[PDB]
Amino acid sequence: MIGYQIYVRSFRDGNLDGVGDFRGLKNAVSYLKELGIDFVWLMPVFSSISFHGYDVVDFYSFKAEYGSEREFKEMIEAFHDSGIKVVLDLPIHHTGFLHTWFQKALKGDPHYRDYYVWANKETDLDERREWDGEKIWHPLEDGRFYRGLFGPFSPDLNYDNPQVFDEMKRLVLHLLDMGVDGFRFDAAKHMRDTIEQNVRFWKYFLSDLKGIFLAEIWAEARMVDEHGRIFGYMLNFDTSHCIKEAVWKENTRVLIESIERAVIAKDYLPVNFTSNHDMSRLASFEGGFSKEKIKLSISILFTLPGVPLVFYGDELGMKGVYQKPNTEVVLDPFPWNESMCVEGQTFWKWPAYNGPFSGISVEYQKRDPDSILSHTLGWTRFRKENQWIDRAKLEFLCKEDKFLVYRLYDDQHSLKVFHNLSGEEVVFEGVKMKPYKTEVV
Amino acid sequence: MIGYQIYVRSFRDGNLDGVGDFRGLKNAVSYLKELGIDFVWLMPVFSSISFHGYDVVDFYSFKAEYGSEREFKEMIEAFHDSGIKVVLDLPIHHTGFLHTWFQKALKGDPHYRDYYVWANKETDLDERREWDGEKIWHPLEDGRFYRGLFGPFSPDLNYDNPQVFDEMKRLVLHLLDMGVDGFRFDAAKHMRDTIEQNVRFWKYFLSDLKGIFLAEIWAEARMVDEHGRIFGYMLNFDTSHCIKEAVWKENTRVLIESIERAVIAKDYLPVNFTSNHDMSRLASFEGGFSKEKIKLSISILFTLPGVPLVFYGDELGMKGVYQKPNTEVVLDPFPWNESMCVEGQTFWKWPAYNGPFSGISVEYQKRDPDSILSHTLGWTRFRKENQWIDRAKLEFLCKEDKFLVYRLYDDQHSLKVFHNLSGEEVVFEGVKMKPYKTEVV
Ligand SMILES: [Ca+2]
Ligand SMILES: [Ca+2]
Repeated sequence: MIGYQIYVRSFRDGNLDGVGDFRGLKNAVSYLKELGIDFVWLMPVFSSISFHGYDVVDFYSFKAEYGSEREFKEMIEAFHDSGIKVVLDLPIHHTGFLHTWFQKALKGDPHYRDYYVWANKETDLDERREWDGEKIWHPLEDGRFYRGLFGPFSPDLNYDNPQVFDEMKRLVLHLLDMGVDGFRFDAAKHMRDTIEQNVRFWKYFLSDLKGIFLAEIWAEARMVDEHGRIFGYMLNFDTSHCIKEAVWKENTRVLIESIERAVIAKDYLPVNFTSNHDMSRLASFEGGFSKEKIKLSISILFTLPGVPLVFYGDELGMKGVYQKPNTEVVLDPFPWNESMCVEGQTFWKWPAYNGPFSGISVEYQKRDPDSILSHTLGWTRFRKENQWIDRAKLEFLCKEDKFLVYRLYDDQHSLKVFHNLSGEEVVFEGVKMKPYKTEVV
Repeated sequence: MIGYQIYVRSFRDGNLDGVGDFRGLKNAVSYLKELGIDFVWLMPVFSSISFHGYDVVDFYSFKAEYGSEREFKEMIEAFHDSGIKVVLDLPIHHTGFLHTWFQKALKGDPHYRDYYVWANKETDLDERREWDGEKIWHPLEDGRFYRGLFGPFSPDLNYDNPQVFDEMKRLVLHLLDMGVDGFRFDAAKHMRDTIEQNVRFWKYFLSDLKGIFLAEIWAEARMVDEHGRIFGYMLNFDTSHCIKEAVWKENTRVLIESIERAVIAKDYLPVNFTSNHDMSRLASFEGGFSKEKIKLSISILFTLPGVPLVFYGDELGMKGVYQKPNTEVVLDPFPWNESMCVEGQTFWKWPAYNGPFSGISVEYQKRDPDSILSHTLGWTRFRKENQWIDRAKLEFLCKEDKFLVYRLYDDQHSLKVFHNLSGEEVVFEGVKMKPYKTEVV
């Protein structure tokens, strides 16, 4: 299984407005199929007034700029025709400020009032998030306070209430019923107030369902495992980050620890990624880094157990240094040709880091065998031809500062992988480990 | 008659996706009527892949993100129901690279090759455009060169060809058939190679049609009046700049000579505007300026003969320093409320110069009789009650370096206007105008 995360507005336009949509996506299947993609993770495709859409105003309708429900269902059908699955990003931890549910709660509707979380006489009005450390309780003029982790505009949904659970499970069956193959549950860790209640919530929620369920759950261990049994796929921020740091620090230490910590003997498939929308792009890691280092990052990613995932554009080495609040700097328009002018090209804004004639268009890289695209296509074809690696066991054979060597195997296979994070050959078991290269035997 | 220019994507969202569309536009009729607007000028609503849409790929189809023809017509009808006219930006001067006609030309299609302008053995390949002073001739791999006033991707159509004339003459009818009240032709001065020919063109093209035809013809008040008798409206780029220049220096020299040059004694209506998509916002004029000066410019705009036009958001003091190639910097989302979170609100990217809670939203300024909006509303109410002014005569009653006094009048109406451009109080006939203030009598 190989995954590909897409920001729909910046990928492929299918109606000629320069704005990515459902029809364009439909037409990029040849490309996805060539890059060896099994499934696609689609960032929020529902009604939301933000360019990213993580604050949904109605899960029962899609972002008009992307197309109609009828156009959406036709796209699902075309992907399945070519053997690709569609996984939607489902932000049900909270809603948007403008969702009809929250609006009725504000106007006092008792039914909906309990759909959200309000401050009690014994509520710590000063409680803050982990990261941001910014507040989580928000005031209304009439003296009330509602809880909103991700901000005062993204009010928290109350899962202690059976009504809400029901409302949302009805939505998942509906989309499943529609052909959707699975979901990326955004903020899966904060569904309940305590972690023990959280594991049970997900147990009941996903209980009778089948599909690809992805989640971000940071408890670093033992809970990640508790959750992982239930989801089956867990976003690996640990190793995803570590692969890049080691390559950058040219030192196996972190990568080795991370593998033994987050990759080995799991009762679920960990999902390792080049990068995502909440951070800088693989090519812009630590002040960005060289073509040969980007490449090596991908080599390691595709020679490790679990499911490899590429953020759209990373296969081209697209640039992007994460920044707030204008987080669209990492969501630049995906370039099909150098002039960035061809049927299907998107240009909804001027690019932040990847402008035209930069030698990074798909068209352009397809031709230079030395390109990151040409390289990625190599490892992705390899991986496609070796599905067993997803759940293969890892055996270390060489843990040196400058280089690493391990063995993948299961009952009917075994492959030896060689990673050289430094610049100058070195021989292992008769094999020549070139500078900044990966070798399999 | 008051005009208003809108960048649809940034004005109002009527389908809850945060993108301006034809439906939102229909829902903004209450505001426009309340702001005193007569006709709206809509930036390009045709298919094109650019966020601005000046390089069209099909004039017979609308920008998908804006909506369907079903919804475009619903908007035309609604505006008309409130007595507001709809004028559409019509870039028929050229087409985009991706337009069907050009693709066929590129293939040497007999018929379509002559739809465009191809270089000669007797053509100056290094020829340049006045303004920025750049090449109008663009190369092709196979030795060919086509002419493109606005670049390699905005190929020039050839109006020497009767077919191109007919082709476009029909589009015009097609649009007028839909209830469209007029067009704004860009680069209207470059329709034919010689200005004696251009005039001939427009005379014939517009000859048998009726409607509001806006144009920019920089023959610097010379040939300018010949085209003015034909369109009936002339974008007075001249005085529009001099108002701002003057306010900025607090010296009435440029405004008086400008008024004498463009507004006085013309056989057509000069349209005086706050700004447009091609320059910095009024409020960001030359380092930009204070609430006081922004208010004066407006005051001066609404007290001159001709037709006053506001670029969407200028009635609020929206900031925007023009620059390339990301010309979207002056197209910031129109702020309906401080949080920029209210149904109808657009938020397709993070504001470049007008982020949330900056005290310039319609909602915030509406309850403040000292705001720019309240000021503008006052001038639109006045201008609404004094039609006669558009075609009125103005004679100077006083000219000083720091202030200015003139009289607007016609056979049955007379009004004295006193403007003060300096930071200190000034007097004229037992009447002192406080700094930056205006008073009519
Ligand atoms: Ca589109
Ligand atoms: Ca919209």
